[PDB]
Amino acid sequence: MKRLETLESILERLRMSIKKNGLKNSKQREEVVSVLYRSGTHLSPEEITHSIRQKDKNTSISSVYRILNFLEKENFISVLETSKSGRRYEIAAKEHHDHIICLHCGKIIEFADPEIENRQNEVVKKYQAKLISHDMKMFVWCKECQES
Amino acid sequence: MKRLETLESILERLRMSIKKNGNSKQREEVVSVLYRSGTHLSPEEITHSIRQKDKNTSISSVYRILNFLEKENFISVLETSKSGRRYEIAAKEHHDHIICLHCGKIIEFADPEIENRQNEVVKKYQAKLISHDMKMFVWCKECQES
Amino acid sequence: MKRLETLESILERLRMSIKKNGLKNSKQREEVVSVLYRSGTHLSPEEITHSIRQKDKNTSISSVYRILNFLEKENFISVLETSKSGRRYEIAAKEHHDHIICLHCGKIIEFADPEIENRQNEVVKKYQAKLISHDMKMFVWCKECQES
Amino acid sequence: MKRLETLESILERLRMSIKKNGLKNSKQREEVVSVLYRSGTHLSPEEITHSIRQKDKNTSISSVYRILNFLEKENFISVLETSKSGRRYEIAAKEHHDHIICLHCGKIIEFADPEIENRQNEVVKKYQAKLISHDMKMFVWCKECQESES
Ligand SMILES: [Zn+2]
Ligand SMILES: [Zn+2]
Ligand SMILES: [Zn+2]
Ligand SMILES: [Zn+2]
Ligand SMILES: [Zn+2]
Ligand SMILES: [Zn+2]
Ligand SMILES: [Zn+2]
Ligand SMILES: [Zn+2]
Ligand SMILES: [Zn+2]
Ligand SMILES: [Zn+2]
Ligand SMILES: [Zn+2]
Ligand SMILES: [Zn+2]
Repeated sequence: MKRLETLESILERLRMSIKKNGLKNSKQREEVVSVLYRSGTHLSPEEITHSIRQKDKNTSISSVYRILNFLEKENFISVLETSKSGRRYEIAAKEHHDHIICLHCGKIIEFADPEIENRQNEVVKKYQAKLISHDMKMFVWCKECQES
Repeated sequence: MKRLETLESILERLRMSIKKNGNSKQREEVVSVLYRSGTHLSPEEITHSIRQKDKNTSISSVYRILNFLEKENFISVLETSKSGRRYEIAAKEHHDHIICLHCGKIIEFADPEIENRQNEVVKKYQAKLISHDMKMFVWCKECQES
Repeated sequence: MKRLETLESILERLRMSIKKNGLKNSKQREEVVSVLYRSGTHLSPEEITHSIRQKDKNTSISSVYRILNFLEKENFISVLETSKSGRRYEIAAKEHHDHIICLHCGKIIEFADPEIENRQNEVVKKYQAKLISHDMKMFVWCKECQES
Repeated sequence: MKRLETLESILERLRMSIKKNGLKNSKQREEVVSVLYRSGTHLSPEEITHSIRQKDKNTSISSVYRILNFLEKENFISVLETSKSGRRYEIAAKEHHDHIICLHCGKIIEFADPEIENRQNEVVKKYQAKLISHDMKMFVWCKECQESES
């Protein structure tokens, strides 16, 4: 895996933010962040709650949302909207990429296409604008869901 | 002021839907407001327009309408942190959006080469492209000028 | 009072956001927004909680923290750091102002001095930078804590 | 690199503060101070760790945070916090200044404007209050980020 920051560094920043805000449940906040860091992959709140529940039965999805919102707000993690509410999360410390999203099964495929990246800048420059960031997702039926 | 469809045709279809699903007038007015508009409108502005003819209309009733219309594909939503939620008539040719991070200005575009390349890219995964959503966030020409 | 947005509009946006975040449907959460909106001061969570407990006597200050943290992330309210630990909150839909904060009593005085606002721009111009926003706090001993 | 005090003087005050607090001298803690003293910018804990690891590779960032927390609470260093730049640190032995921060590239520009400083005094005088301290940050698009690439 390629990450833009170390987990240790992320944890120290998290711990500082936690102390700063006087937040409780340091243990689970750290767990959620570590699960995403190690996965690289895009997980649903349900899959995250499932993941950390294995260690502590006290875990509720409501608590996880408070965690994911905290983590999202502090830019520790990134959120992907897959539906009207369907959402998935990944560690924020990854190289830029866009998303192919299978409507059927939910599979996420990362991509970064040089031609699209370049053309986007070209379009914007036609307006003498400066490209800061972009949000681009393609919704598909994946090859496996088509064979199904 | 182009559309893929006349307002009357859209309203025909609308009057169909409000029966299949179970204030047909106010729905039609909201659609009409958006159809006549050349911009993407917030719930607040839509409400304001409606209030001109129907004073004391609550924004909450407009939201309920917008949610139904969006659900049934009569209108589409553009949502960013900077600009909030804005709506437009669905009966327009496909386009994507540029949004200024500073002033919130929205610029519409549709680049044949980008659309083509998106199709080439998905073929690499032997997936079938159903739809996409593309937003570019920028500093616009006017915001950059001293 | 002067508000840049109606309470009903804010509440509709909140409800939209509740759904999108896939969160609970909360009266107390709308209650907190309402208290801050209607108030002409900057409130502590203790003050907000005292307001909330008029109806729900069992209300914990922890539930209030949880609400505040969500509203601030969604930009419905603004947080002012009065101390390393001290937090105060206000509705986001108010015209720009900066803060005078008494170190001894905690009194908050809003101000917007046209000269200060202009000088800030003049300063950034010296560096050929464009001013986007600013955060200015002045900590003082108010006239009443002085005389007393 | 205008400093209010020699590095050596600061490190001796540090030694005295360490003994007073019942702590143990460490070269690493002195190295954090020295890195910051030597720096012409504002450094993140990560960057400080990078520098320290040039001499001791197996240094942990948790140890640097602990050091930073002590140094800052005892006023050997100052911290600047923004969402955009996160927490960044500098040696405390510098003339008073406020901060400009670029929202795009995170660059920090220091400034000290006598007229602004005087105007703040005038303003609090309007309320018959006594100014004690202030925190002033301006967020900008800096000159370099505004440059067109076309
Ligand atoms: Zn991209
Ligand atoms: Zn699939
Ligand atoms: Zn991703
Ligand atoms: Zn497109
Ligand atoms: Zn603009
Ligand atoms: Zn549009
Ligand atoms: Zn101001
Ligand atoms: Zn006072
Ligand atoms: Zn205020
Ligand atoms: Zn100053
Ligand atoms: Zn910059
Ligand atoms: Zn500084």
